[PDB]
Amino acid sequence: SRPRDCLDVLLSGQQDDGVYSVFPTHYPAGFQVYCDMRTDGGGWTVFQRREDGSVNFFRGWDAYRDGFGRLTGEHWLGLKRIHALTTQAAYELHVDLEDFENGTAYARYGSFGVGLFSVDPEEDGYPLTVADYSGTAGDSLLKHSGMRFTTKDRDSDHSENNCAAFYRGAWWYRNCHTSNLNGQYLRGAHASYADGVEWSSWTGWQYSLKFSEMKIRPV
Amino acid sequence: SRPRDCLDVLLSGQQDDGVYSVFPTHYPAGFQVYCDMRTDGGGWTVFQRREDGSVNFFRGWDAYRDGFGRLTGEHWLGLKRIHALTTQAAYELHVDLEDFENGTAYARYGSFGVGLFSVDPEEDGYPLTVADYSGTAGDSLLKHSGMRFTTKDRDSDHSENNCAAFYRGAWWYRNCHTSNLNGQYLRGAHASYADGVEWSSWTGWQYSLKFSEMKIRPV
Amino acid sequence: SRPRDCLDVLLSGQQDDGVYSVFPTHYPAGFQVYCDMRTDGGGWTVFQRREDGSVNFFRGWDAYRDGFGRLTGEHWLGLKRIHALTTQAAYELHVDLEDFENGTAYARYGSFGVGLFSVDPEEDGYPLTVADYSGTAGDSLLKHSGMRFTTKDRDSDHSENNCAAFYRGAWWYRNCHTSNLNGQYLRGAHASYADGVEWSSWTGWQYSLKFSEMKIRPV
Amino acid sequence: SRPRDCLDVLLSGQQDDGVYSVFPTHYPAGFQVYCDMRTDGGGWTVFQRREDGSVNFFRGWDAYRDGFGRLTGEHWLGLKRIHALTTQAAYELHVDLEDFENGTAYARYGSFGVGLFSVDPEEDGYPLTVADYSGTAGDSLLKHSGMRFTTKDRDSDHSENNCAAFYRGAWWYRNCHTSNLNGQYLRGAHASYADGVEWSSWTGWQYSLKFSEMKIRPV
Ligand SMILES: *[C@@H]1O[C@H](CO[C@@H]2O[C@@H](C)[C@@H](O)[C@@H](O)[C@@H]2O)[C@@H](O[C@@H]2O[C@H](CO)[C@@H](O)[C@H](O)[C@H]2NC(C)=O)[C@H](O[C@@H]2O[C@@H](C)[C@@H](O)[C@@H](O)[C@@H]2O)[C@H]1NC(C)=O
Ligand SMILES: *[C@@H]1O[C@H](CO[C@@H]2O[C@@H](C)[C@@H](O)[C@@H](O)[C@@H]2O)[C@@H](O[C@@H]2O[C@H](CO)[C@@H](O)[C@H](O)[C@H]2NC(C)=O)[C@H](O[C@@H]2O[C@@H](C)[C@@H](O)[C@@H](O)[C@@H]2O)[C@H]1NC(C)=O
Ligand SMILES: *[C@@H]1O[C@H](CO[C@@H]2O[C@@H](C)[C@@H](O)[C@@H](O)[C@@H]2O)[C@@H](O[C@@H]2O[C@H](CO)[C@@H](O)[C@H](O)[C@H]2NC(C)=O)[C@H](O[C@@H]2O[C@@H](C)[C@@H](O)[C@@H](O)[C@@H]2O)[C@H]1NC(C)=O
Ligand SMILES: *[C@@H]1O[C@H](CO[C@@H]2O[C@@H](C)[C@@H](O)[C@@H](O)[C@@H]2O)[C@@H](O[C@@H]2O[C@H](CO)[C@@H](O)[C@H](O)[C@H]2NC(C)=O)[C@H](O[C@@H]2O[C@@H](C)[C@@H](O)[C@@H](O)[C@@H]2O)[C@H]1NC(C)=O
Ligand SMILES: CC(=O)N[C@@H]1[C@@H](O)[C@H](O)[C@@H](CO)O[C@H]1O
Ligand SMILES: CC(=O)N[C@@H]1[C@@H](O)[C@H](O)[C@@H](CO)O[C@H]1O
Ligand SMILES: CC(=O)N[C@@H]1[C@@H](O)[C@H](O)[C@@H](CO)O[C@H]1O
Ligand SMILES: CC(=O)N[C@@H]1[C@@H](O)[C@H](O)[C@@H](CO)O[C@H]1O
Ligand SMILES: [Ca+2]
Ligand SMILES: [Ca+2]
Ligand SMILES: [Ca+2]
Ligand SMILES: [Ca+2]
Repeated sequence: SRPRDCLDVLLSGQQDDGVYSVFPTHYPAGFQVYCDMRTDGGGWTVFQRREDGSVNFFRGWDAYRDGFGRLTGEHWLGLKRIHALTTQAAYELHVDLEDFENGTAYARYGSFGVGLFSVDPEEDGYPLTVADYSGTAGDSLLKHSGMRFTTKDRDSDHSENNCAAFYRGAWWYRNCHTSNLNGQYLRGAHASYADGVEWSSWTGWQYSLKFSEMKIRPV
Repeated sequence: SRPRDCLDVLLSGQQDDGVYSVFPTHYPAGFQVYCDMRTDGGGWTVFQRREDGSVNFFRGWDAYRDGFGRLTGEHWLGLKRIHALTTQAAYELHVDLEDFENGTAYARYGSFGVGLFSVDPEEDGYPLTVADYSGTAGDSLLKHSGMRFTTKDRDSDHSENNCAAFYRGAWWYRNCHTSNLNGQYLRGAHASYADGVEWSSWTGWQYSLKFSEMKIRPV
Repeated sequence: SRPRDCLDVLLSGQQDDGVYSVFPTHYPAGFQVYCDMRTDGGGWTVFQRREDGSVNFFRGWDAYRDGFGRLTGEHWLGLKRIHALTTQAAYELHVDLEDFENGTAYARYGSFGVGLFSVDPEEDGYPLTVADYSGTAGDSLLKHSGMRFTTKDRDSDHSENNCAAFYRGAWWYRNCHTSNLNGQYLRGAHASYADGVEWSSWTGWQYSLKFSEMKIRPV
Repeated sequence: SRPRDCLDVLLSGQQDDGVYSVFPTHYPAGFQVYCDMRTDGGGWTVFQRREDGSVNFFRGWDAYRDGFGRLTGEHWLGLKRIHALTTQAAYELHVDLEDFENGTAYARYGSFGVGLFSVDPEEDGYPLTVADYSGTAGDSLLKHSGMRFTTKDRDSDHSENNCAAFYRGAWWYRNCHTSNLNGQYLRGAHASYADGVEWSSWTGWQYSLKFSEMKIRPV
């Protein structure tokens, strides 16, 4: 009837990958999401995908809050939706990654949320909660724990510069990053420093990944 | 109780043409619509009517998003409402047309939607999905499939010009149109090129129709 | 549980005059209103009161849309709330009036609504539907039927002037009025022409009433 | 299922202090609050906490309306949420206070609300209802009864000055205050007059408290 996330959709008997309506506790109008019903038994709610560089990710605060792109392709679900999902239960984060040779790796975090205790999560800058790494890609996110979300037009980072302008993305930047999955789609090895779709622990600072998917499931 | 569209209203036992409350999945406050309970067994939700040129259709982005006119007369329901309806199920589109001699034709499309997989359908420009033509008016819409919605103040078309300014309407313009049902109410044959209530496949580029109704029903 | 108006509140077993929560069809968050449980058997939803000139009624479009004052005193409920109430069923309007000698009269209208078929009732200017007068005050509203709502900062009247600026109120002005219950609280007989709390059919153009209440009940 | 406040959460069988979802009558999307399940049997909804001066409370109208800080630390829940809570039932207010020596006192008010009968509580300035004092801190709030909320950028006080600018806080200021719990975190005794976290009846005009919590429970 009113699944709160893709795990409710899966447990209701929908086994196919695709677009479904979900209805978080504090977002009762609901919205549509892409559900991954295959990974480790399925029930993952996607909030980010890169796969071909068809969508501009170098967007400002309003676009990162509200979301952009298409559920069937490259997209960012919107921090207001990711907040609505991650505050309603205890969620884990799965990150799938692919290089241009179709090599793959993943990073799993047993704890993930954005603006979890923020009265105004937008004003508070949708700060990241992340813990408990396992996987094959290595950890490129724990160093971002506690950081606010920074865009080219809204600086809340630990740099004297704007990390988002500098590394051409949008992220929970410190000074500045170990990961940059909202970076420019630079298509593999690049001379420029750390300004592509980067996961430093797997492919370092000068390799823009082919594919990323960031997705959540209740623990 | 809470019909999601005019077909739910009809199947609940309301057989009369008129104004009813509907409550789409992701628009739970609901809104009122004109229901056509006669055409091909009935249950059509109207989202556009022209009949007398009493309402200005040469409106900007905000008016096309939010809707204008009156449900009992000339109106545009609003792309935010048409998105809310067409994302909740698989809908067909019916287009009724009339000339100034009370001649009539129709176009049916077995698939229709706006911003179907858009995370932010407004920013994405409420792009048209349309397929599977049958009817008597000929096809004047399939060539618009995949196009974003363009207004005089928001250009997302495939022209070096603004198609909306140029053809004095608001539509899923390419370069520029085969149909222009939101065009100026020019009252039949006109010298100006393709800037009236046009359905090119039926009455060509220099004839502004008397009546149009665009309406949807689940398949 | 969820009364849609003061008549639902009365029929649920609440007999006392006062402030209650109501939940109109298309305003499901609900809001509070003053219920008149005495007049002609009770169940009237108040949307306007004048009684002492403590509240400024010479307000702009946003205040008339959103409402102002206090439910227990002088107030205007807001055209967005009056629209939400009058579109959910067929309502009658009761107008109670008092002069400074505690003389009283009433006007009843068997049909009343604002923006009844408007797709965007705000843009359409919350046009008045009113019919079927009876009472003791005489008819000072039927001549306003079909008129849009005009404020000092939003002119939709049939005057070359702004009727709202000119008669220091906010109303469904034609050219200009027979009634002006949102006029200045001028306290009885005044030299200035028709710019007080006027009901012309009862006390003419140069008498600002002590008390007005405008209230609705389903028929 | 849908507790309206922390007392519903407690009576549903949740005995632990912490963050819970509540769903007020006229705010059905709901929001999260910190519940005090210990004080005088428990079931208190927190709307204000000071404890360490980590959060700036010298904020404007929008921040006081919308809320700021974190539920687990220093925060202000937002006047739009406090209105939604205090209009749904008859609430009492509990104020806990601590000095820098870990000395403690409390003030209890048997009646508390903000914008209780306001049609537009924001425009009306979220005016305070408070009555019926008991406790150990003395009364520093009854003199504020009937006052609108004043911020540095929105003056509704009884001073020729802006009390909020002058006493570096945000409060239901008269001319100007006996309490200032949204004042600067000045850390105990200060030379400056009445511009810290003040409760004048307990620690006078020149002592900024260590800890304050303002919280409500239905009577
Ligand atoms: C890399 O993988 C791409 C995705 O292919 C799918 O996933 C693979 C892991 C595997 O399961 C495969 O069977 C799947 O089809 C490939 O693109 C796909 O290629 C197939 C033809 O084999 C084509 O029909 C699909 O449409 C296409 N998918 C997409 C999203 O483009 C890549 O294949 C290369 O590029 C293709 C466009 C095609 O030209 C093919 O001949 C190429 O090998 C895989 N390789 C690389 C280096 O990108
Ligand atoms: C064209 O059709 C208009 C709509 O008429 C209705 O639909 C028709 C298909 C048919 O079913 C008819 O019986 C319906 O009444 C006509 O306008 C209507 O005319 C009738 C009188 O016959 C009148 O009472 C209606 O109010 C009127 N409706 C509207 C919406 O105006 C046209 O009739 C012409 O114009 C009329 C205003 C009237 O003056 C009549 O004598 C005219 O023939 C039809 N013809 C044309 C060329 O427009
Ligand atoms: C006009 O009526 C006012 C309202 O009084 C109530 O309604 C009447 C129709 C009647 O049912 C009466 O019993 C009600 O009390 C009067 O004001 C009220 O006066 C009473 C004292 O009789 C007082 O206790 C109320 O608080 C007061 N109400 C309000 C809203 O002010 C008027 O009375 C005059 O003004 C009063 C303030 C008081 O001073 C009294 O002596 C005056 O006669 C009525 N007369 C006029 C000319 O205004
Ligand atoms: C004042 O009280 C602070 C809060 O302590 C808790 O509440 C007390 C009423 C009591 O129930 C106590 O058992 C609780 O722990 C103290 O801070 C706490 O101190 C403890 C060590 O005793 C420490 O483990 C806690 O993390 C700490 N809490 C917080 C919120 O900081 C104050 O203790 C002083 O400051 C501490 C940081 C620590 O250094 C301690 O040695 C100090 O005595 C209490 N005293 C004062 C003057 O502030
Ligand atoms: C992309 C980025 O922030 N890179 C590095 C950071 O990882 C490194 O630890 C630091 C050394 O001081 O220099 C930063 O520029
Ligand atoms: C209204 C409109 O866009 N008309 C035509 C289009 O249908 C035609 O195919 C093209 C030829 O290049 O010229 C455009 O102006
Ligand atoms: C307040 C107002 O509009 N008054 C009158 C109107 O009632 C009258 O019929 C008309 C005569 O032309 O003159 C208007 O000014
Ligand atoms: C902080 C504040 O408003 N303090 C005092 C007030 O309590 C006092 O009664 C008044 C004397 O006139 O002077 C004000 O400044
Ligand atoms: Ca910076
Ligand atoms: Ca163009
Ligand atoms: Ca005018
Ligand atoms: Ca002042």
